[PDB]
Amino acid sequence: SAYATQGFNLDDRGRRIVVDPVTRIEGHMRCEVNVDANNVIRNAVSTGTMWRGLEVILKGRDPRDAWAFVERICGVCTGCHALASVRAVENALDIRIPKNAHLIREIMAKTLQVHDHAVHFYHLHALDWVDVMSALKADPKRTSELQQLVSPAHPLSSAGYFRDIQNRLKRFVESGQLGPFMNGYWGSKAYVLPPEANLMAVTHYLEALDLQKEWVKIHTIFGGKNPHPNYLVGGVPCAINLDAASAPVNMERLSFVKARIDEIIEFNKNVYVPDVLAIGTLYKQAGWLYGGGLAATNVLDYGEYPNVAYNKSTDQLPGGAILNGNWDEVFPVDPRDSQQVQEFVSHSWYKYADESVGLHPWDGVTEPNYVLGANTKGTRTRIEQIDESAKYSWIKSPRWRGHAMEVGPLSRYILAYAHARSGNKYAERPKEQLEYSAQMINSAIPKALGLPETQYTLKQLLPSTIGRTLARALESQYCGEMMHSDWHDLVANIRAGDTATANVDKWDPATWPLQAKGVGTVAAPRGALGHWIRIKDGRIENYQCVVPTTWNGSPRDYKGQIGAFEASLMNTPMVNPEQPVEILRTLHSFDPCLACSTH
Amino acid sequence: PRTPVLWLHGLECTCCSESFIRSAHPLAKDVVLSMISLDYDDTLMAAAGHQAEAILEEIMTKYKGNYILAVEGNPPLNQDGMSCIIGGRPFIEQLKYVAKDAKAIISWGSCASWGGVQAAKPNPTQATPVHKVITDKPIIKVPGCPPIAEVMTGVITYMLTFDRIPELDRQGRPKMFYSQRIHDKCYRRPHFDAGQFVEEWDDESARKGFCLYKMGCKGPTTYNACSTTRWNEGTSFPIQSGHGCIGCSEDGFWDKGSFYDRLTGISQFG
Ligand code: NFU
Ligand code: SF4
Ligand code: F3S
Ligand SMILES: [Cl-]
Ligand SMILES: [Cl-]
Ligand SMILES: [Cl-]
Ligand SMILES: [Mg+2]
Repeated sequence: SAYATQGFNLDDRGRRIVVDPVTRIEGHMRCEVNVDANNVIRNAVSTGTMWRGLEVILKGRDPRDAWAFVERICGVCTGCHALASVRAVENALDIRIPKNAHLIREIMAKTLQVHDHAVHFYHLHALDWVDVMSALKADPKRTSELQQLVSPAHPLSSAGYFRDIQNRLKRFVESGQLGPFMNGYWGSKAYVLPPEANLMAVTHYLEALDLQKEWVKIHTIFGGKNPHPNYLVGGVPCAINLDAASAPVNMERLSFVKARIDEIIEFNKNVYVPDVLAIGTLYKQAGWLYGGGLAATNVLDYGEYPNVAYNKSTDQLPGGAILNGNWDEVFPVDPRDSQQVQEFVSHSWYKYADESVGLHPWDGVTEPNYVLGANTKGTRTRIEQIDESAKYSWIKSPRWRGHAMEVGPLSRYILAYAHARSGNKYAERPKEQLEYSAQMINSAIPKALGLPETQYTLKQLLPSTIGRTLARALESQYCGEMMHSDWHDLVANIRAGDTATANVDKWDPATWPLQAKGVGTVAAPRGALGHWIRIKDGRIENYQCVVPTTWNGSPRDYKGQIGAFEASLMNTPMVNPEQPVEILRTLHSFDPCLACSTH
Repeated sequence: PRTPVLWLHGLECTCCSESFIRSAHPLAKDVVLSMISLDYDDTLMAAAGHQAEAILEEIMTKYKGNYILAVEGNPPLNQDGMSCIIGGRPFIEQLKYVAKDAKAIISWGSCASWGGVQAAKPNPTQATPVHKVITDKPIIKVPGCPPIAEVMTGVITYMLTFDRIPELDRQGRPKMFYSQRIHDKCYRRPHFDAGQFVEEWDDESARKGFCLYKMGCKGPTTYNACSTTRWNEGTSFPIQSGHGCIGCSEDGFWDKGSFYDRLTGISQFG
């Protein structure tokens, strides 16, 4: 029925709306909401609709093989699970990897961040902000003028170029076979962009689709292939030789990588960040500041990208936890502490001995229990309306010291901003990006477009669907900049005479302690990722993953506290409750990865 | 008219959809806009919920027996099929519905083809490959985790140009892409033939690109185009970047022992 939690007044008496499948995500999700007399969402229900059981499958296998299994949790955030796995095994066995392996892993991680973020925004998210049919009405000359205002440095800006792109779209649509645009919500009043902005965005959608395949060639060089590049416990397999054409890594290969990094930097600076700033400005002007959810109070990240390896104080995206919207106090987060990260299954399709408690992942349990509540409409194999008072999702409910947290690029940027305000110098660049962005959104872009200047603070702008989308773009840019530096450090280290790529001292399990436990954490594209392993007599005894979309998409916990997705949808008006435009726009701002969330 | 493709997703990691968009020849953009009509695909489609599901019925009616069903991932038989739920119903019911009127069925990747990672022991969801569920339709398997991008678009291109499934081997794989073992043309073969092997990671042999057989390379028993076509516009492949093949295009590769355990009987592969 109705109850209050975390400042939200949940009420399920209104009209029930079902969105199944939620499309333009990775994997499978069902979303249900209730709307009031004025089409405002007053209840939201997040249902993960898939499970594979990787945690169960890993039992008894060799820890050195684990990375390849868990990599297949997700082909979108491809490699982040492999990284978490090798880190967890290295932690369990006290293995320190050499400098070149560290830098190569960081470059692969930051390449994934950029590819994942840019593809998400253009190919999954943009159609929630952009009306492709409106782009057909655009004047190519005014689109060229907009492009030159939005991003002066982007060379692809002529009226003729935009006309050609428009004409291809026109012919595609006029064929009667609309493909990915079929049955879309085009013409909804939820869309506010002018035709020229729509054409600009669709043009960049097509540019990004062609360019994204180039960026991943960095993974291919270091890891053999993309998706699913290879990793290694103890280092990297891509051995180095300069003097050499039959080594995985030589100077020509490194020069190739640098050429790709430079292309990435240009795309982020000239295409991606400016588009998000421009679209964000126009939706801000429309007053669409919904979707803040838990970002306004509680955010978490483990912290990542130490500029000195194994020295967490040097994290370039410094982490921790913020509670109650107090940005003056960042709490330290310890993934080894049994009282911090815990998972509940009270409203999930699993079972524990006692479901009134949350388990730390070293003590985690994954036993499936697909059962539906008494208030379900439909049957076990034909659900009409899911019963959120009972078990309603394949996603577990992770909490931090019992608190529900939002994770992701937005969480990392709020944390970075908080750290920077307390004197942390490693967070200077994200702070600079945020201040630059607020000035662009409030003053510069409005002035260029003849719109009124606004005075929103970062504390006001960031906790919103617009802010969540912005943070992703800024993070992409920051990651591109960081791996540019990593490349220089890698080459410098190799030229100084250190060619080491793997520590094999503890490769053989005859060298291992007879039991051990370890944890590996990663700032994955969607937020805080952790793998927790227990090893016994050379084998995996327990392996538990808590993944970013597990946090964000989580169902309610034992106390009935809602997770980030459900909180973000609350109190959002819908133009038409039968067209899920606003639901998709906000859910997509989290970049939901459902295969990840359930594993 | 461009041939409709209804691209379904079961239990999956989405690696096959991702690999598909890496294609350089042809570009995925050109495939979507000019070659096929990608009418259903949960990863890219504008419509959601009821609007998305309504597309299936429309296309199946208007193009009966003249659309391609592409399947990424697979259906689970445990949990009453509800370890993969679409539109409140088991995925298997969607798969069977769309398969009935398809001209051809493509099983993308190792999941759809053979079971994939979720089917590795003890297979908690009883994940089952497409050809064990759909037993009365022509199916082409395009295995690999994921398959090479140009192999995926190569299969589509052939099917669209000729309105035919290409010649298949006994396991249902296209001979034009899966006739060779990795080991047949692997550029490290001269080292294998001379008994020159990597024995520990980053040893002197590894820096010289010696054969990876003794580090567990499953290239000698794995059929794919990786050693010739290679990955991401011919940039590299697992072995060129220094890791042995783990056998990812082969049936049950997840349960063939540790990836780092060498194959026995080395003289078989000489
Ligand atoms: N980013 C990301 Fe994955 Ni497909 C999620 N959620 C995870 O680690
Ligand atoms: S065993 Fe592997 S690395 Fe060696 S020649 Fe064969 S395929 Fe190549
Ligand atoms: S692991 Fe797979 S990608 Fe090719 S080299 Fe082996 S078949
Ligand atoms: Cl986005
Ligand atoms: Cl039930
Ligand atoms: Cl398999
Ligand atoms: Mg888990």
